[PDB]
Amino acid sequence: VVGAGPAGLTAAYFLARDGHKVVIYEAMPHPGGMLRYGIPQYRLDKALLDAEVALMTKMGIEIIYNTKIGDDVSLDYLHDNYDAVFLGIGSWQSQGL
Amino acid sequence: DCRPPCMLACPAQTDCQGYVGLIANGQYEEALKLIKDKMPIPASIGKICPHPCETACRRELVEEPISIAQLKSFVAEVDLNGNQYQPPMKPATGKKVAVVGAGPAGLTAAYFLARDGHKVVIYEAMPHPGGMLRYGIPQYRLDKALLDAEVALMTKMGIEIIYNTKIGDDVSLDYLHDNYDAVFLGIGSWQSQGLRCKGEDMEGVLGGIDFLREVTMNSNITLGGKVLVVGGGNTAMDVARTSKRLGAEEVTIIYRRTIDEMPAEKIEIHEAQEEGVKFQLLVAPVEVLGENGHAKALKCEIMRLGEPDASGRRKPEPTGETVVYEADRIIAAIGQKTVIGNIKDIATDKSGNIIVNGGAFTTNRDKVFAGGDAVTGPKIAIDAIAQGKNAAQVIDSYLNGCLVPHADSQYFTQKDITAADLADRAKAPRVSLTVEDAEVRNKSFMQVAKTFTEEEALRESKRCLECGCRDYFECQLIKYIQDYDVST
Amino acid sequence: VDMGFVMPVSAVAQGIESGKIKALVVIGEDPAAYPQESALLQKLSFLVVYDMFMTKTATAADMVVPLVSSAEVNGTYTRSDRRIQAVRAAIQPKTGKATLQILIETLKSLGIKYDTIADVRAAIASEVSNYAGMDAADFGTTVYWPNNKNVLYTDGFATEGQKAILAAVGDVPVFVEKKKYDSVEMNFVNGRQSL
Amino acid sequence: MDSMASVCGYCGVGCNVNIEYKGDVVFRVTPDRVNDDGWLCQRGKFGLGHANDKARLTAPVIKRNGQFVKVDWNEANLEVVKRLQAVVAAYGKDSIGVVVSPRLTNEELFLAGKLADAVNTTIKTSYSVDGGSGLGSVLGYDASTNSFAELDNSDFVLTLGKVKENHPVLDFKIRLSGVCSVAWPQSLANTADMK
Ligand SMILES: Cc1cc2nc3c(=O)[nH]c(=O)nc-3n(C[C@H](O)[C@H](O)[C@H](O)COP(=O)(O)OP(=O)(O)OC[C@H]3O[C@@H](n4cnc5c(N)ncnc54)[C@H](O)[C@@H]3O)c2cc1C
Ligand code: SF4
Ligand code: SF4
Ligand code: SF4
Repeated sequence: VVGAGPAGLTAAYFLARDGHKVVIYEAMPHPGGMLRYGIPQYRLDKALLDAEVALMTKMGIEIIYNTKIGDDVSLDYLHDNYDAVFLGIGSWQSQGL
Repeated sequence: DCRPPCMLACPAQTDCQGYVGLIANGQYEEALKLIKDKMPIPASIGKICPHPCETACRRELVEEPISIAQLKSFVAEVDLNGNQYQPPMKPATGKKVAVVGAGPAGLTAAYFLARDGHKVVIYEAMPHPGGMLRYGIPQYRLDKALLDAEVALMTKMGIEIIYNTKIGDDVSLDYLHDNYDAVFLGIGSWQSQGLRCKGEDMEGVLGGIDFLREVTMNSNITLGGKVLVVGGGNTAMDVARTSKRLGAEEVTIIYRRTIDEMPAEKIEIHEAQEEGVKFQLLVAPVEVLGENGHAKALKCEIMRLGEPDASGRRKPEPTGETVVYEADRIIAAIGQKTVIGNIKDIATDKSGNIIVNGGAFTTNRDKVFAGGDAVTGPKIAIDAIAQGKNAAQVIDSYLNGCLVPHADSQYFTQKDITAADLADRAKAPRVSLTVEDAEVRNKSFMQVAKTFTEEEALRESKRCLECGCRDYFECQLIKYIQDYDVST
Repeated sequence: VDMGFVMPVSAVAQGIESGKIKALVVIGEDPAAYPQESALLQKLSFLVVYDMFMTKTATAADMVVPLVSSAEVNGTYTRSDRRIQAVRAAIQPKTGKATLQILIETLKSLGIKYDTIADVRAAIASEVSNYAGMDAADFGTTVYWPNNKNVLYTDGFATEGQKAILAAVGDVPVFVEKKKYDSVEMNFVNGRQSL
Repeated sequence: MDSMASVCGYCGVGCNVNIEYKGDVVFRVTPDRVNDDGWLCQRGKFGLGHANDKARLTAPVIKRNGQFVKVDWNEANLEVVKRLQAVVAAYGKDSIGVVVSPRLTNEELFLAGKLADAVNTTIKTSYSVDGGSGLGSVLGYDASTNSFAELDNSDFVLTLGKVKENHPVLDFKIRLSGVCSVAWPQSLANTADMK
């Protein structure tokens, strides 16, 4: 699963709940996606999100941080070494004026 | 003699006298403990090494020298079949080293770095480890099960090997640079030189390295009746004998210099001659003739012997006579050349080898080191092992905050020893090697030579002359000579 | 039949005698008990025999690999009426490795990775057309391969155009009795005469 | 005696059997009266006695100088793979024929087919199967269109061939069913009478 946002986290959760082994590749040091780097602290406490992701990790899901697909690991690598790939990259480019 | 000539001739400086004498005392485990201070794969290396140490043995002044490599292989196999030895490790230091490539240089660097407490990860681009010892050395010379068992022993020490991962194509080198405390590049030379003639791109002409790799992976290959191998190195010999075992009715080797000037070992040449490959001599490529995209003939010129070069081999001189040779497949085995691939920001020389700072193994990029055939080009395996060990020592010193280059040591040596100085020694014949007959060798891929038995190993090892000084490990003169930088 | 072993034997004989076929792999059969087939096999270049006994074929081979009997194998048999029945091993293999293990290691050498019989059954379900469902079939009960149905062609025939192909057949002489080629069958027949 | 439930390995009726054994020796075979009708023939009853034979092979042997030499399993695997690769290299595609016996399980037959695919050949065959029964070209499937369990409710059964002599448990079932069974006459050996 590429990206640890809500879509990637939910896909990994509901795939690990079916017996498969799921690996999440995240391009940022911490998981959450725009819930972490787009929602301010005074609206969503980051400790709460970290605790929930730790609970999810306790189920047997491996999250690999600081790994950007395309720049650090090619997508052909994931295509060759895995039975499925789910791209949950999300929109991360700011529109100009 | 502070150290014997046999140890000084070895590229890795393996203490040959010490473990030969330990075999003569019946201590095989201690002999392996001596050997494993310099390499992690003693059985394979003893099986394939061209033994430069055996050339410098002073027993040559009496009779045939000591079979050092066979004793090393015997002891390594006896320990592999018995209690496997695991050398002690320092407590973990928390440093991370990534090693690119699982060849002899990469394996040796990972071994000697994990033995210092660091955590090492090996990235390998092939499904199995070994490098050119696996995909370049044929099965009938080096058993792959032995190499697999040795690598499993190494993996039991805590080294993670990741297969099917090519650096530059699948994982960028910036990833390893960011996520690790050191990187050691042991990529090696994996590109086949072409025929360097007109019509070298014709279908039906294939490289020796790719042909050998396809043989190893049990793929589907096409050879046909007549096969012409161009080259004179070890690649040509291995390709010729592998094609002889692969159902080819006749194999021809084409070279430009004399039998006496072949770069291959004389034993391998004699074995190939016994197996049935015919040698075609004093011939260089001219033109590849083919029809409809299929090559069936090779055109060549006939040379003549000339003056010796600076390397001691007679130069070929053209004669103006042309001869064409029929073939069904033509295999180019002139030599290997280093390719860097898609790895970027790494400086390379005019021949493709990685440029490193001599003695420190440092490339232009910081935190990135190199060694093995990526630096020295195509050479024998013990050179790669020595470079990997020295680079592991340099990387370990660099991780501590102070980089120290590798420098050789000074010893007292004696060069006036002649046969008249050894006229009082008794003469004892060397231990012959039991070699399977040429009937079964031509059709099968099984081993052509058997390892020494215990009686043969004792008989061979009890024949050494003990050339080194017995007081070396406690002599104080040599200690102060090394410490105070005095030339001997 | 359902795995594709439906090529006629006359093609093999012709390919042997035309020089097109150079190697043969025999698994559990004994064709060499009859003089013409033995003469055909003598013109080979490499022959492998998998058999339990050192039969007539295995004597003339270049390599013989032992097999285990039906009392030491786990697997399934397909009945005449398309019923898949489980075969359970009573005693451990007296040679050390089962036939499935031998084939698995050979395919491992050739580059195809299988671990146990569950992986093989999943591959059969995913590659053989009508055995879809063998993975969770539970062969302790009644399992039939066409959609677990006792009756075939309930919704039309399985030809190219979903129509029966009727073709004229010529004059036919008296039937010629078939021979026995499985080594166990001929062994039983010959051992009948021992008492 | 310990009992293990398996099926007979001699013909296509596939009667369920119980193998009674003690250790590594099979001692007797009994019918399975719970899951089937509980009938057997001579081959099913007295046919597992080859499992205790002392002439069975135990380790692979490779021919050198005309004599067989016992080898390890790894050496045997290497030798067969390398010799097959040599034959493929020297003679190209479709130079290897794979002859199997229909006594093997489904998984072993599937793996033999995979091996045939991997060594670049399409010649997979059997001397017993010898091209099938010819029903495939007419209806699409070379298989029985009905199961044995429907022999009870039919009102007429026409038998072609020696069903009684070759597959006698089927004859026992037909006789116990009581349906009107008529055998095709023996004096009608040519297919002009079928026309
Ligand atoms: C025909 C032949 C005959 C030989 N005969 C002898 C002999 O008689 N004696 C002897 O001692 N040696 C012999 N050798 C071996 C050779 O001389 C040396 O052993 C060689 O130096 C191997 O050491 P290496 O460090 O180059 O390792 P290599 O074998 O080059 O190992 C490199 C490894 O890195 C992998 N790799 C390559 N590129 C990448 C990448 N981009 N990313 C990740 N991994 C990568 C390769 O797949 C390989 O596994 C022979 C070799 C050949 C081909
Ligand atoms: S590795 Fe080679 S040079 Fe070194 S001791 Fe062994 S045989 Fe001699
Ligand atoms: S005689 Fe012994 S000590 Fe002297 S060079 Fe030979 S191996 Fe070394
Ligand atoms: S009829 Fe006889 S040979 Fe056929 S399956 Fe039944 S017991 Fe076995």
